[PDB]
Amino acid sequence: ARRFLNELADLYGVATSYTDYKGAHIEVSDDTLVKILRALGVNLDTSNLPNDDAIQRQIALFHDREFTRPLPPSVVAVEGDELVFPVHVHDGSPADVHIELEDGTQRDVSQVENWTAPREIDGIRWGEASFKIPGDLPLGWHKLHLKSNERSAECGLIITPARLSTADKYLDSPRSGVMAQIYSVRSTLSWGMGDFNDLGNLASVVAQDGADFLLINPMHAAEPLPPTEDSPYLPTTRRFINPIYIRVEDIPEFNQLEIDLRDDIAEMAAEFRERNLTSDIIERNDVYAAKLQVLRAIFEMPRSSEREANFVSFVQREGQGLIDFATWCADRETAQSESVHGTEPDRDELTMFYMWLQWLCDEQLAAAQKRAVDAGMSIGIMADLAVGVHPGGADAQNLSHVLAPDASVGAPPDGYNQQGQDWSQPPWHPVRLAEEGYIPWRNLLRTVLRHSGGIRVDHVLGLFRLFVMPRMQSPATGTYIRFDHNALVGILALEAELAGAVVIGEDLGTFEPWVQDALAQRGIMGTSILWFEHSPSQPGPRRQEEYRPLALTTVTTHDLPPTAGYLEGEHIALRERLGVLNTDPAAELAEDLQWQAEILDVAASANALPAREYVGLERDQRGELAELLEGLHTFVAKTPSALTCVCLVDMVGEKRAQNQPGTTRDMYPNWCIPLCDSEGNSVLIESLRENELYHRVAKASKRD
Repeated sequence: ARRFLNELADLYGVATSYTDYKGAHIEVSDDTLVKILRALGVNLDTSNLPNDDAIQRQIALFHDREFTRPLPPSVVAVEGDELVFPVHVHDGSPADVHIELEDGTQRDVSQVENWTAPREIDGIRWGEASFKIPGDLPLGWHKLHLKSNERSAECGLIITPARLSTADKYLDSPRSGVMAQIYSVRSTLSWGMGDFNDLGNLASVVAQDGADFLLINPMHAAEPLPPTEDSPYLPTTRRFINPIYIRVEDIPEFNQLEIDLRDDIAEMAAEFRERNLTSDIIERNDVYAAKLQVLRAIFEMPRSSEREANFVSFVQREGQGLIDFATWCADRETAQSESVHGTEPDRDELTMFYMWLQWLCDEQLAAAQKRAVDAGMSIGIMADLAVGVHPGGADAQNLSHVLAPDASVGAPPDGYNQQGQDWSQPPWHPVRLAEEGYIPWRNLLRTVLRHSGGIRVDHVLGLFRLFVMPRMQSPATGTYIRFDHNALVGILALEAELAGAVVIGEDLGTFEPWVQDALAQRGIMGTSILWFEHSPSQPGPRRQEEYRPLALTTVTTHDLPPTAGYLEGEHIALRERLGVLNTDPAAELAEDLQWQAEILDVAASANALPAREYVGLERDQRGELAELLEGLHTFVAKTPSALTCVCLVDMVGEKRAQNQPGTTRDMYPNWCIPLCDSEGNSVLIESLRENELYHRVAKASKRD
């Protein structure tokens, strides 16, 4: 009887039907419901066919277990709300409740009316009471405490801001920034790929021409030794940072190594440095192995006592999660290596090494943000938060108690993707995460924001719900699981508000009004991408004045070809030569030209380009590359968007896509395309401001 399945699905927030991303109505199969419920910990028959009795028994156990929760898993409230919560105690025993604030201060709650009858459950009579929190608690991470004779309980009480302060700031004073894929941008001294030094250096360069932020790719740690993941969107953790970005020569203890070792290191550096001058695809693995070898040597060097106390202070701040990550790295290194007979690696010393790499990443990122802000950026580095983690990695082990690893995150079928998508990530368990007081979400966010002025949240709908499939199944067999958006969104806002940060939520698909509003009311910005935007009012491209104010607006993204390529049809040419367009190349080119023509006509109505009447012009008759770039940038600049973003790729005439979505690494070198100009020549950070194209695009993007 599906009625009982539906009832059980409802209690666990598992959707029993949905509309797919091509507008079809799907009723989720029984099989999918049972597998997703099991992935959430529900004990249903192993044959994946369960009795109506077994389902009815799990309904009753849910209600019973809810009735015996002494405190809620946790309690999350917006500042000012006198929120009412239930407490359950053995009937006739005390319900002594108080609050302990994050800073150690105690506060009181007040009892309010509760009409629920007591119930007898496993031989004990339980009652319910309601209490109300005060309406004037400060923002932060507090606790509720319950004492009932010798029984006690606690839960998180998390108070979240009504609205991000940066939202009104930028609405009133709109700014521009630059986006760069930092691994692909080299200086003369990079080891073949961009590093934290380059990060700070690049920020200081683009700040001189008016940029107020530098938006970058996710920097989350991947494998602790090569081989390593090219994609920044499948990291091993979303909290810790990838050591591959360390510039070894910037570590103060580097200079304590002996000169002969320094020369050997210089010999390694000089070889990677020649790669900086070529347009050859980026190779992380040998660069990483080489950096790790040198980091092993620097790790032997003794620290001055000020430096030692800094390191100790970092270790103290990061707590157990840092030790768990580092120990997982020590274990993975040990298992991959093949050590000598009679010799063991020292697990604790290895653990310490992986802790110390995180300290380095912290300090090099702090130095980069300090550089950005000292160069005049209002925001600075804007970090990007991937949606999730590799299913076999550090977080998947260390955070297993708050994940549902038998499910896999994805997307339902598309016109574009008829199989849907499987991203492979394990989802948060919606209840267990709340039982842990959302502390894993807090901790990843706080690290991501620590040396940033802003965060871009990939797949922001995931704060509300995720599309999941039983692991290893097709995405057609998936469904939605719902999360407590007040908790996930509220805590994103809280951590961002504490960090003085901007929040941008990638919101490309079109969801329910309530979801949009939940984000907008908190001051979370949307994302508008010129090539995808349609007028709400007219058929055709979005008009200048129709661009949303509470948004980040760009011309392009790291998932499209850069604008020099896109103008020439490279989105269609690249998809065709990879055999990932199955439609007629010529009919698509023609659709592309028509849509570009329409956009250039809207830009001309806004005076951003001359009104040449673009529909009907041949592709090569529309103006020079530089003029089209200037036009599209000016058009975006004079939208009412709080924030606009110039892609670094567009400043130098890059024609190569960084990533072709829906291709794999054997098809194209996704995430490995170094920054080159229109002639296929490498552009170093040192050269950026020598090129006329850079200055034209910068000027065209200026907002005051």
